[PDB]
This record gives sequence, structure tokens and C-alpha cells, in this order.
Amino acid sequence: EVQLVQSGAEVKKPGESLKISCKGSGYSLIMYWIGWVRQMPGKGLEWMGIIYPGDSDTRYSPSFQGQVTISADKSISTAYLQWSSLKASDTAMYYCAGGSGIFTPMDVWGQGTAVAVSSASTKGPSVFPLAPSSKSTSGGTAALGCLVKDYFPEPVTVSWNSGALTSGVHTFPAVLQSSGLYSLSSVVTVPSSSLGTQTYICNVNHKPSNTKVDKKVEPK
Amino acid sequence: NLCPFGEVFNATRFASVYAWNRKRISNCVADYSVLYNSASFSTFKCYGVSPTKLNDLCFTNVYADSFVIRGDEVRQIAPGQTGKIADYNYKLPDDFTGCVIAWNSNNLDSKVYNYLYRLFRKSNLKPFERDISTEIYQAGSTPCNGVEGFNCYFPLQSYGFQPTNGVGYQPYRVVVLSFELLHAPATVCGPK
Amino acid sequence: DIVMTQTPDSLAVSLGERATINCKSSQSLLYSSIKKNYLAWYQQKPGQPPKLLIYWTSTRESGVPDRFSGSGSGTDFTLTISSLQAEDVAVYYCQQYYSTPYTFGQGTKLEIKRTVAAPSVFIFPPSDEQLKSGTASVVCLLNNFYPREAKVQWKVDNALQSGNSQESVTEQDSKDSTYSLSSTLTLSKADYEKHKVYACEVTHQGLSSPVTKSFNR
Amino acid sequence: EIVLTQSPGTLSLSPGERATLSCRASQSVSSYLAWYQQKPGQAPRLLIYGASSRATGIPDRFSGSGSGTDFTLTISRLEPEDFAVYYCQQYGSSPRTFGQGTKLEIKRTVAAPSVFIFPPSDEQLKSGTASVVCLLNNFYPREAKVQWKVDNALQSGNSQESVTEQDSKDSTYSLSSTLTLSKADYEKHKVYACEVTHQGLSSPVTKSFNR
Amino acid sequence: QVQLVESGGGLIQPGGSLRLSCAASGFTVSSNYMSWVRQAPGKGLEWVSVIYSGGSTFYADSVKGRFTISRDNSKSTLYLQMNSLRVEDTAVYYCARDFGDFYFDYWGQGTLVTVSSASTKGPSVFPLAPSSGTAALGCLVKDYFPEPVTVSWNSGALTSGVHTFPAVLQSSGLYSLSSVVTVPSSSLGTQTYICNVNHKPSNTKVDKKVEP
Ligand SMILES: *[C@@H]1O[C@H](CO)[C@@H](O[C@@H]2O[C@H](CO)[C@@H](O[C@@H]3O[C@H](CO)[C@@H](O)[C@H](O)[C@@H]3O)[C@H](O)[C@H]2NC(C)=O)[C@H](O)[C@H]1NC(C)=O
Repeated sequence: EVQLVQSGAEVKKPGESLKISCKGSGYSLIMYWIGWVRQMPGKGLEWMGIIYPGDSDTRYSPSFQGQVTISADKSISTAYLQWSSLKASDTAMYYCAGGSGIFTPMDVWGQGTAVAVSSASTKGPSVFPLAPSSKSTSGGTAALGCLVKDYFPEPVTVSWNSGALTSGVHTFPAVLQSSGLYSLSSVVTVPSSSLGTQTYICNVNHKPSNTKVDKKVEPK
Repeated sequence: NLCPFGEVFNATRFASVYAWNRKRISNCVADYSVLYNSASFSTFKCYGVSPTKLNDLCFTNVYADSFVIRGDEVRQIAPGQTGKIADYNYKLPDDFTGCVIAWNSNNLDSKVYNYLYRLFRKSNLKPFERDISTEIYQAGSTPCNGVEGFNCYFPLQSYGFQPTNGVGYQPYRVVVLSFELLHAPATVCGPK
Repeated sequence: DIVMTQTPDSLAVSLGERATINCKSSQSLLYSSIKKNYLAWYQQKPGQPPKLLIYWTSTRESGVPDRFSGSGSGTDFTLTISSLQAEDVAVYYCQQYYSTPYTFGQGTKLEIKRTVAAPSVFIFPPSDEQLKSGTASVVCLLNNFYPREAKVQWKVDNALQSGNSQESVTEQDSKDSTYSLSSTLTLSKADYEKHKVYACEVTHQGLSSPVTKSFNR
Repeated sequence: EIVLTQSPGTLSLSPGERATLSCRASQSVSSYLAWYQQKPGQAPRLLIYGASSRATGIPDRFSGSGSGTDFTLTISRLEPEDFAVYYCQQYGSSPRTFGQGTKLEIKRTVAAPSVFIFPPSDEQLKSGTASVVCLLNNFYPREAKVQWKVDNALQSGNSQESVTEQDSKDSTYSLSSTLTLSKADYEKHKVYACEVTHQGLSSPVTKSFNR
Repeated sequence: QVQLVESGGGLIQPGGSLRLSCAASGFTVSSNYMSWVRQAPGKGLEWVSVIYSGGSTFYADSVKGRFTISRDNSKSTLYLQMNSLRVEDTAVYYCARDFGDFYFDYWGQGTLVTVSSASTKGPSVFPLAPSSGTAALGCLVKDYFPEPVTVSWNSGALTSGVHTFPAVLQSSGLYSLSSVVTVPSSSLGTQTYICNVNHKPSNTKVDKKVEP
């Protein structure tokens, strides 16, 4: 059986050139036609093209003809998707899918490569506490969290008590602010009787910025 | 009760492309895993079928076509293609539903010769048509009376197939698998 | 290009109930030589690549459970799930491979129909550390509610707010089948100091009347 | 694509000798080569196909050789009509390609040039342009130097030269050197001279006229 | 016997269209491979396109999408439709009968295709009067465009001593030519010498006498 492994996430400025790769392994590879599928955030699946690695038989969708270039290198079982000049509208997740023929369903899929095209520069996140109060306590359960704001690019990993506290944790999806930066909030539901006995700390890690913040949330 | 695919793929000698062999396959079970797990093939292009799932379906009839061509001419074994092999020797329909398998056979079919292809023809072959005529090709208005000469060409040409030639010139054994399902008893099943 | 249209956009049926997704094609997908319609069904879990479930409109991929089944002919096709399970919550696409270019459906979002649950609403005034930076953020939390449809309105001293709030919704929780929503109000420090009451108003099917959470700066 | 290199670029031989032309290929073509002869003012004529087989009507003197990437065209007993451009063409891999060719010249005895100079016509002078023509007629070999000196001042940048092919009767070349000037510039000078340096001349020969 | 006669070449603006024709005799055009081969001025031979006996067509990369090869069985003629012509397309185009898409056993006389924004101009003929043994005279064919120009002396009667030099392009973009003949020094005055200059692209015929 064939598995597909794609290149890592890419962050680029507008106007630059990008080339992501899709390498397959296992027997019966010389059957699989490799296609590329685009999925913009919160949207559906868009089929860009397909290439047969054996003889570079490349066919493009009319919507993507001339916008992207699809190539292959059969000596390393790798397919490529290239942009000559990236635009902000190319920010999407790109999958490579394989099928043992043309006009055949794609059974093997890659893990996906996230591409972000923005004019913003790498910036660390600012973390602020969402302190508990009577306005955030009900039914014997208190609510608290952290505000991760103004960072670029994604992702940021948020943990509570160094990964020990997982029950009741809600980390919301990031939202792209008008300033080109991302903002995020993570909240947890805890018993209202542990606000003095227990200390709650949110662990914010932004590896692209090499930023690590351990903010403690205390009732005020 | 396995299908005789080995007699086609592993044949000691292949036929010339103008006289391509066709093996009818029916009333048998086939383990296609041997074909689609191999590493000997240089090209395995399927149209409208999935070879990796060929072990879970029953067809009414399967045709295996055998012949030898050059490496440069392998691309002509495909729907909607043009060229001397496609027009005059072996033609695939535009709605072809099957797999084209080829591999280099420079060790077996090259000598330091006998494989032939048709060079001249008035009209293009229809899909899956076999022409073995050796009649003298009349290139002018004067009848040829079956003798070679001016405006009278022998329709067949012999390949070179020498070991010192380039890769594109080397012989390539080609097996084409044709699959039809239709509305009939499907007696060609997989190991299911 | 062939057009694939799916009905509905979103569907909610309970655990063990039957889920039905339709898929209409603008053109017949039936190959003449091999009389099977060239239609496929895909499942995409949150954060996961799509997974092929059914091909040729009835044949299932190896390892696909018996609860999945496909039917249809001509230009109408249907995907059916016999006993819905919590692990089946995903987005389902129908894709044709009859001819290039390949085209997918718009997708169908499938969730778990559970009991109506009203949200738990909490508000958080901006922290003092953030205020020193010159920006104030007010966060309103809607926790563990179903259905996903809910409305949040920000009113500051009984004045409706526009263009200064953003919303985020979590995926459906894997065990309680609920949703959580957070709405953040972002203001400059000076504009935050000029007002006293900051109210978050919530409208939901499980609430008899709109719930308001407010604080005084 | 595939590139065919033809060695030499040109070659000059006396009648009754052997011509050896070489064609080399970037890739192996396995005897799928052809040789063509193109006389001046005419189309190429097929000589040899298959790198060894002679075309219909081709005399026995022409003979092909070689295989693979190295090929040789051998023409013996050269006749006064066997000198032209020769090309090699491969037909093994598409697209088919040719060579840059190999000029072939007939070698003969050295003949000194006959030098003539023609003043611009009175009819041409009315149009405002003057052309002075110097003629080198029936000379061998082809190499020759022509200098325009006006009032013993070497003139550069307003002369063009044209050379004919070898004459079929005498195997001789002919050269024309034309000096172009405006009518106003033409009237500013008195002596127009044409100096010719050739092997057949022991010393340079100058033909001049006065306006 | 085999005959291949071409026509249709001439001057054409860049981006324009031109159709070349090739009448064939001695063989059936529909049953043979037919090819067009062009030779640029001073360059080698380049294969352009081929049409198979069955009707399949193939073209070179430099002309693909612009040129079109076709045959007319009724007129026994092979055509080459040249569209979107460029200055680089300027060449002498040959008609060649192709043997199995391998080699060209018969060639046509060739036709000249000139692509330029320049306009057709007729030549001006001036005499080259003999000087004051053996004497020389000639005619000057200057400032014409495009090629070719045919020069004859005494309406074809005089052929001995004829040297018509190849045309040379001038800095103005117009071709010029000289044709000279050598004659006995005692026939200047008794024998009248007239050069016949014909420029078909401009439909110009000039018969110019020369005399000392
Ligand atoms: C035609 O001849 C070829 C050899 O030239 C045969 O292929 C061989 O098939 C056998 C099965 O009968 C393979 O053995 C098994 O192969 C798999 C894959 O490597 C391995 O997992 C097993 O342990 C076992 O060895 C054998 O490897 C394979 N050899 C090659 C070189 O492919 C073939 O069966 C003949 N028939 C057809 C219809 O092709």
C-alpha cells in the first residue's frame, strides 16, 4: 500500500515563489497518479490538477491553468506544486492525493501542507489572564482562561498545568485580526472550591517566534 | 483455476506490433497482486480502472494484447494518440478502459532484427484492429503487380533493436489489459 | 465541467439513527464499457485529510464499516449511514471522476443531534496588564450549548457595538456533543475608559429569554 | 533535441581526389542517417539513405559509411560538378534534424584578377547618390583584399563586397566592391582609386579615375 | 518522372498570413508522406511539418500553433498555411516528398518567404560604361525590395562572360546588385549591349543600354 508524505508548513510574503513536494513510498507506486487538492480555510475541496510520474502526463483544472505548475521526478517518487508569484489569496491547505489510475478515485492522501501568504512579520504572542469572578462562576463551576493575542504566524499551543489539566479545556480556533495578526483564547471549567487551593497556569508556546509564556490566572 | 496471465507477460517471444497477439481471458480467477506489486515495469498507465483494487471485481471478459515497440513509441499506446504505431499498427479507443504495461527488454529482444511494424497505409486503423497484410503498397497510379520498385513499397519495416542503441531505441515488451463489465454474467473474478 | 450539488449543507441526526446525504450531478456519470457510475464519497475529520469511503457508488473501501452504504443511479446518488456514531462526525464530500477536471461537492457538515442545552455565559473584564499596553479586550464565553446557532450582541452603556468584535467556535465536543463560543470585544484604552457598563447579550434556542452578563469598570 | 555536427566546415580539393566528410551526433541514431547534395541556386538532392545505401541515379563514386554516432561520406574521383554543400540528416528520434553543412570547393591553378573601375553614372548623379564600382574578375583563389583610397586617403565604412560562385567553365571567382557616397560628398574629391591585393599579383594593382 | 513545383512565397507583413502550394506529379500525394523544409538565408535546413499518408499531421516547435499543413487530392497539391508570421520565419521553403517519415527522396525548387515591415520598391538601373584588348561593362541594379532580381543581356543572347553578383543588403534596408560582362575591346560601338532587368515583386521591367 502507498503512503504519501508532504513537505512542512510554509510562510511566505506576497510575490515570492514557493515549491511544495509530495513523496510517496511502498509498492504499486508506478500505478498512482498524483493530484493536488486545494482547501481554503473553512471551505471545500478544490481539484487543481494531476500528473502521472512515469511520463509527466500533466493535466490541469481550467480554474488553475497557468496559475500553478505541476511537475514530478519519478527517480525519487516525488511530485511538486509550484507558484511563480504567490498572492495573499493562495493562503490555504494543500493536499496531494493518489489513485492507481486516471478517472479513478483517490484512495491515498497526504497529511497536508499549510501555506500562509501574508505581508506580516514574525511576532510573538501577548498573553493576558482571564481572571475568575462571580461573573464567571455558576453551578459550583468557575470559568477562567488566557487571552493569546497579536501573534504571527500560526500555530500556538496552549496547555493547562503543563498538560495535566485537560478536562473542560476549550481552546478556540485562531481568528485573523484586521492587523494581519492572530488572536486566540483558551478557557477551562474548574470547581469553584479549588480557586484557592489550586493554582492554574496556561502554557503558551509560539515556536515560529521561539516565545514561551507561562501565565498564571488568579481570581482578582 | 487461475487466469493465464503468466503465459502473456512471461512469454518467451512476443509478436510484432503489426501482428499483435490478443489473449482472451474468461472463466477464471486472477491474482492481479503479482502484476501491481512488481518492480520490473517501467510504465503502468491505467484509464478508467484501478489496478490496486482489481482483486475485488468481476468482469465479463478481459483482453491481453502483446507486442514489442520502441521506447519512443510507448507514448503512442494511449487513447487519442497519433503516430505510425497508433495509426498503422495498434490503436486504442478514446473511451479505453484498461491498463497499459510496458518494460525494457533490451536483454531479451536485442541481438548483436525480426520484430516488424507497418510503415505505409492508406487510412488509419480503427480501434482494436489487426492488419497483417503484406501486399505491396502502391504509392503511385501504376499497379505494382506484387513486386517492389518505384512507387511500390513493402508495407512493413524492421526494427533495429541493437544492444548499443539509446534507451528510446531499445525494445519494450508491451501488454495491454482491456476490461469490460457490461450487463452479463461476470465470470472473470478476483481472489475474493 | 460537471457540477456536483449536495443536499443538505448541514445535517444533525442522533446516535444510532440514520443519516442521509444526497448528491446530484449535472451529467450522467455512467461509463458505457464498465457500467458503474464514476462517483466517490469522502470523509474529512476536523484537522484530518479526506478519507475515501465509497467508490463506484456502492463499493466500499477496505476497512470501511458496514454502517456506510451508497446508492443511486444516473444523476442522483445517496450516501447512507445506518447507525451514526460519535466518530462519524465529519464533513462528507461527493466527487466525480468520470472526466477531467475532477469536481467535488460543496460538502455536508454532519453533527450529533442531542438534547437542547442552554449555554453557560461568562464575561471577563480586561486584565490590568493588558490595559498598560493601551488596549482593552472584553471576552464573553458561551459554554456547552447545542445547537450551534446562537447570537451574541455587545452593548456598552446600552449602546450597540459594531465592527469591534470577533467570534470563534470550537468543534463539536467528542463526548457531550456540545459547542462553545467566545466573542471578544476589542477597544482602545481611551475609548474603554469613557464608559461604565459593558454588557454581553446572548440569544439561544435553549434560553427562554435573552441572558445578559455585564460588569461595571 | 539532437544536434548533428559536421566536420569540416569547408574543404577544398582538386579534381580526381577523394572527399572525406564527417558527421557526428549528440546521441546514438543507429545508421538512421541520410546525405544530401545541394548545388548553388538549387534544392538539395538525395544521395545516400540508411548511411550506406545509394539513391537512384547516384553514381558509384559516392559511398556512405559509419554507424551509431560517427558517420562518413566518401566521394572519390571528383568531377567538375561534384562540388557543393553536403548535409547529414538523422531520422531516428523526432524531431528530425540536419547539419550545418560542409562547403566543397574545386581547387585549381592561381589566376591573377582583372581589375576594372566604373565611375558613377551621370543618370545616377541626378538622384543625389554616387556609386563607385570596382570589379575583380576571374581570379583564384577566393581570398582577396580590396581597399578604397580617395585622394590617397584610405576609405572605410562605406563599401560593400559581393562574391559570385565558381564559374563552371574556368573554375574562377569574381568580386565586386561598391563605394556609396552622397552627391555632395562625391564632388568634394578628385581621385578615386581601387587597390587590389591578391596572390596572383606580385604587387598590388591600383585602378583609378579622375572625376 | 517526379515533379514538385512551388508557389505563393513573397513579401508579407509580420503577423500576416501566407499560403504556400506544391503541385506534385509522378506519385499520389494522399498515399505518401509529405514534408515542408525551410532554409534561412545563409543557414542550414530545418524541418517544419509533415503529413502522413493516413492524414496525421506533425509540426516543429518553432511553428506549432501557427503553421498548418494540408493536402488537396483533387488538385494533387500540398499546402502550408503560415499564420502569425514572424521576421525569423524568413526562409526559403522547400517541398519534399518524405519516405516513411525518414528522409526526403524528392525536393521541389523552393519558394522564398520574406517577412518584413518594409515595403515593395522597384529597382533603379544605371550603366557601367567601359573604360578606355578586353573591355568590361555592366549594369547596376540598386534600391529594390524584396528579392529576387533577374538580369539578362541582349534578351538572353549574351551568356559568355556573364557574372551577376549576389544581392547585398544595404544599411537602408534595400538590396543592391551589379551584373557585368566582359567583351572584346573592338566591339564597343558596333555591337549594342542592353541589360534586361526584371523585378517580379514590383512588376518592373527595365532594358538599359550601355555605351562608352
Ligand atoms: C511472471 O514471472 C515473474 C518473474 O519474472 C513472476 O513474478 C514473481 O511472482 C511470485 C509469485 O508467484 C513472487 O513471489 C512473491 O513475491 C512477493 C513480492 O515480492 C513477495 O512478498 C513474496 O514473498 C514472494 O516472493 C515473486 O517475487 C515475483 N518475482 C518478480 C521478479 O516479480 C510472476 O509470477 C510471473 N507471472 C506473472 C503473471 O507475472
